[PDB]
Amino acid sequence: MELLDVIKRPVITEKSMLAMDEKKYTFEVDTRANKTLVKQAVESAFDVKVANVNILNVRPKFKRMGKYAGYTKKRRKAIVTLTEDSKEIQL
Amino acid sequence: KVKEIRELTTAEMLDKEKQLKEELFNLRFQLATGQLENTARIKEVRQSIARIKTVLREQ
Amino acid sequence: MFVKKGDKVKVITGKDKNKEGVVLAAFPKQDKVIVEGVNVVKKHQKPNQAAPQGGILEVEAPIHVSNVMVIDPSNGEATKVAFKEVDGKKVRVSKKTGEVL
Amino acid sequence: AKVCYFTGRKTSSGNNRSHAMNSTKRTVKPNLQKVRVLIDGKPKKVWVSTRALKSGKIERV
RNA sequence: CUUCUAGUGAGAAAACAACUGCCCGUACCGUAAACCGACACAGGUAGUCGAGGAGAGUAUCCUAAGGUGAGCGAGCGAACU
RNA sequence: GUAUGAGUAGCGAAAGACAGGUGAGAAUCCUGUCCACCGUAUGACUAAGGUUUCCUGGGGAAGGCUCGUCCGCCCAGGGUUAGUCGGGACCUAAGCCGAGGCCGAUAGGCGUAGGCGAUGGACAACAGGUUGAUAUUCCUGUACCAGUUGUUUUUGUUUGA
RNA sequence: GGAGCUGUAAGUAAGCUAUGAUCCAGAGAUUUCCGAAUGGGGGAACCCAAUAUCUUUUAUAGGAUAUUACUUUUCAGUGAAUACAUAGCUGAUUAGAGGUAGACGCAGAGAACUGAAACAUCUUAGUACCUGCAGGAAGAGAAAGAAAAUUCGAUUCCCUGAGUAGCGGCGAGCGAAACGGGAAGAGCCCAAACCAACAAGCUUGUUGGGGUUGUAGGACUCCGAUAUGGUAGUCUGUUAGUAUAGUUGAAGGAUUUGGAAAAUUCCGCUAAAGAGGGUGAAAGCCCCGUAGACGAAAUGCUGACAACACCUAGGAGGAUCCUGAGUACGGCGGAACACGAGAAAUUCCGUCGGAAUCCGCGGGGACCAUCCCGCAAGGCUAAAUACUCCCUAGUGACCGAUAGUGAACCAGUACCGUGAGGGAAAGGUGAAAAGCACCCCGGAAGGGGAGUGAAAUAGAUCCUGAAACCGUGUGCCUACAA
Ligand SMILES: [K+]
Ligand SMILES: [K+]
Ligand SMILES: [K+]
Ligand SMILES: [K+]
Ligand SMILES: [K+]
Ligand SMILES: [K+]
Ligand SMILES: [K+]
Ligand SMILES: [K+]
Ligand SMILES: [K+]
Ligand SMILES: [K+]
Ligand SMILES: [K+]
Ligand SMILES: [K+]
Ligand SMILES: [K+]
Ligand SMILES: [K+]
Ligand SMILES: [K+]
Ligand SMILES: [K+]
Ligand SMILES: [K+]
Ligand SMILES: [K+]
Ligand SMILES: [K+]
Ligand SMILES: [K+]
Ligand SMILES: [K+]
Ligand SMILES: [K+]
Ligand SMILES: [K+]
Ligand SMILES: [K+]
Ligand SMILES: [K+]
Ligand SMILES: [Mg+2]
Ligand SMILES: [Mg+2]
Ligand SMILES: [Mg+2]
Ligand SMILES: [Mg+2]
Ligand SMILES: [Mg+2]
Ligand SMILES: [Mg+2]
Ligand SMILES: [Mg+2]
Ligand SMILES: [Mg+2]
Ligand SMILES: [Mg+2]
Ligand SMILES: [Mg+2]
Ligand SMILES: [Mg+2]
Ligand SMILES: [Mg+2]
Ligand SMILES: [Mg+2]
Ligand SMILES: [Mg+2]
Ligand SMILES: [Mg+2]
Ligand SMILES: [Mg+2]
Ligand SMILES: [Mg+2]
Ligand SMILES: [Mg+2]
Ligand SMILES: [Mg+2]
Ligand SMILES: [Mg+2]
Ligand SMILES: [Mg+2]
Ligand SMILES: [Mg+2]
Ligand SMILES: [Mg+2]
Ligand SMILES: [Mg+2]
Ligand SMILES: [Mg+2]
Ligand SMILES: [Mg+2]
Ligand SMILES: [Mg+2]
Repeated sequence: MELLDVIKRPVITEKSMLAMDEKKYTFEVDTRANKTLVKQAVESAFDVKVANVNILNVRPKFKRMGKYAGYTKKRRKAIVTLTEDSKEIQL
Repeated sequence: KVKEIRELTTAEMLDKEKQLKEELFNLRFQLATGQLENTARIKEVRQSIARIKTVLREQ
Repeated sequence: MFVKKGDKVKVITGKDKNKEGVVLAAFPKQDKVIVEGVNVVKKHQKPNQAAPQGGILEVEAPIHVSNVMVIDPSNGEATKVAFKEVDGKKVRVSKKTGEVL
Repeated sequence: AKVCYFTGRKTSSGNNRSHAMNSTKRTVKPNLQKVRVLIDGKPKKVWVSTRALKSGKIERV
């Protein structure tokens, strides 16, 4: 896939904001993207240098509106830790 | 628009595709935050890339 | 539909029979149309609609397209509509007078 | 399959008829034999019926 | 995995510096109200750790760490079970 | 669909008491104190299984055999971070599949090479801290395993490391 | 096509649209992963690769693209036991796998319950099921036939023959065919003899020419003709039509009731249109339509025309040659013929034996003779026939929500089961949400006002609202009765 398609969007939550304080950013990524590809995509997109990348699979969450019940789409969440001496990602 | 896409050259179309992809990436980030107003622009950009790819394939 | 937004129409059935007004909105899928000052309803609205009283608003509600007839702009009277091509362009024509639109 | 390579003979079903004419299904098989014959100029062991061999026109390498 | 040659060979080894290392699982319950028993069911559910006094002991009684007061109660204190 | 039995049987092993709080409303929710129960367990870990039931904030329609302000329920957000842990990129047992092949009315059965297949074999990281929810996964400290580029020092270039 | 549009589906938000959107039809592009699934593996929608090119990094790691299953055909190269070779191995090439439409067709294999008032022959029945192969149809089809009126002239299907002739523990039952009348119609190719070419090993294989039959034909030998007709051939073109969007398409106003007119009354009008549907109640003249007229850029399909392609000879002589062999047929054992071994033809299978060939051969219901009819052991062949998963346009003395598909509604769903599998319930406010602003009791729920509405005892458990069942009020009776 294309690097620009690897990363979908950032994750803004309390845990993600604490991560940012530690200079790590949480992104939703393509479910087929491995952490090495995620590292490459982040470097190309943001000019930063990546120290490490952690990655999790967020399972689909059951939901229901009225009489219809289904599942939210499965997601892939990546926590990217930038090295020192690296520009911060701005959101 | 489709007329302009046909006017452009092969290298120009590829560069335009890259620019539109970057813009779509930026729009996704802005939508993820609250900083995006013209939400329809996302669909416009996606369909623009589709037009460019369609022209590229029909060459 | 034979009637179009912005047209001047006459109501030929309903409580508002013989009234005449301009078409405000058209819904071809429903085959309905809204004529200003025609078929007004009192609607009990909560104040959740940016109006800090809610109140009892007055608004026109749609009426079936078959209950109106286009007013002849040249004659000022309602008439049925035929279709004639004029100078290579298809247009509506008053069967009573032959005037376009 | 266990089929005569030349005449196409193959196993089939028949009846057993007792003196009371009671019928039960049986299998009627051809008299096939594993024989080394030349096909397209090469030897090979294939099933061949004794009837096919009877004429003697089938080589017996 | 360790050796042996056969083969292969122009580069190998040591130190140091810097750097790289993918995918799936990771929540929670789990001698239970979350598992198997249609139930928030006196049943069943592999493995590990499983303290102290008396004690052979993981028996038994009472306790530590820790956990728990059981998802209808208040009266009365008859027969009968 | 609604009766009768009938406002009857039942409300599913055991200890709760009071004070304060919250609340429209409290035997049943929260806090406190005492009391009591389990303690080779009714404690702490985990495999399977379940599959969000986990955390936070709301709610009291229905479910909870009472009540409920409460919940493993409902609503809205959030939560699972690995070169080293378990599995795969390692190995094989039973068993299974099976190129050609053997056998067979058809379908197919059996089986060689070759594979798959753990419950077994092999394999490099541990202590502490941190959140409301994860931690040999994040952080701190100090390691180890495989490998790449470079520098330096060594030594072999076809009787050849 | 010409004004709205961003589905169901409201709502906000943001937008598109006469620079012609949404929408409709033809064509095309993209079309993740699983799935025959086919690089390998695998507990489907997941994991791990090799080769070549490209891309990220100083570099390893990482990413993209393309190829890589098995078997069949053909070719080529390599290549064992083994010398030649073959077998194997490598590459390329070729065409298959799987699913359906629970239908129709052909074939392989093939029950039992049941009937016989028991039961075994028999019947259910060559049915159900399983399996293979298919095609739009299949199968059959060009006489070794039907007959004996003297004739007919491929096959298939329909009516009739006929519940007849027959078969049958002669029981129960099973049950024809020909003639006649119809639908549709069509005939053709090889093998062989013979000739020529080619190669090998005078015949012996390949190719070509020749020949395709029973009133015997062909070869062969003479002559004469190099025409006459036909086709069941083609992504060959041209043309016409048609299918897949569409355009046009007459004629009514008032009056009374009513919330509302299409209903009533009065006068009119149209009709190649008085089919139907909707519209605030029942509309020929309000709308969509209907009769009628018209219309296709694009792609299909059909028919014609031409083109190409392919078939197409007459007469005479037989001296010889050819006319389908392990075949026909026979024995034995089974099976299909309505026909169950019976006197048994005819046809098929397994096994064994096993002919003639034109003075020949087969059939005409055992068999023989005469006569008549036909010429097997090779192949192909349209139409009439069978069926409908689907698409289009319609139809109904068919159903109208316990009916009609199981499913009118998010149904093969919820639910049940380990699994195959089983399998529901559930339609209706109003013309229009105008879906009850505001106030009061209450924590809410729910009510009472006030409003919308023609109607709210139409308030979303919403049309109508039965009975069981429950309750309130009371006109009469009831606490000495079986
Ligand atoms: K964990
Ligand atoms: K002791
Ligand atoms: K003890
Ligand atoms: K309780
Ligand atoms: K008592
Ligand atoms: K007692
Ligand atoms: K009951
Ligand atoms: K009762
Ligand atoms: K709560
Ligand atoms: K293990
Ligand atoms: K597969
Ligand atoms: K079908
Ligand atoms: K029977
Ligand atoms: K009987
Ligand atoms: K056929
Ligand atoms: K009959
Ligand atoms: K009988
Ligand atoms: K010829
Ligand atoms: K109307
Ligand atoms: K009508
Ligand atoms: K056409
Ligand atoms: K017979
Ligand atoms: K005959
Ligand atoms: K009503
Ligand atoms: K009463
Ligand atoms: Mg992980
Ligand atoms: Mg845990
Ligand atoms: Mg009682
Ligand atoms: Mg209890
Ligand atoms: Mg004990
Ligand atoms: Mg909780
Ligand atoms: Mg809570
Ligand atoms: Mg309760
Ligand atoms: Mg096998
Ligand atoms: Mg925890
Ligand atoms: Mg695969
Ligand atoms: Mg019987
Ligand atoms: Mg076909
Ligand atoms: Mg009209
Ligand atoms: Mg009238
Ligand atoms: Mg028979
Ligand atoms: Mg025989
Ligand atoms: Mg005969
Ligand atoms: Mg006779
Ligand atoms: Mg004759
Ligand atoms: Mg046919
Ligand atoms: Mg009804
Ligand atoms: Mg039904
Ligand atoms: Mg009423
Ligand atoms: Mg009602
Ligand atoms: Mg008395
Ligand atoms: Mg009395």
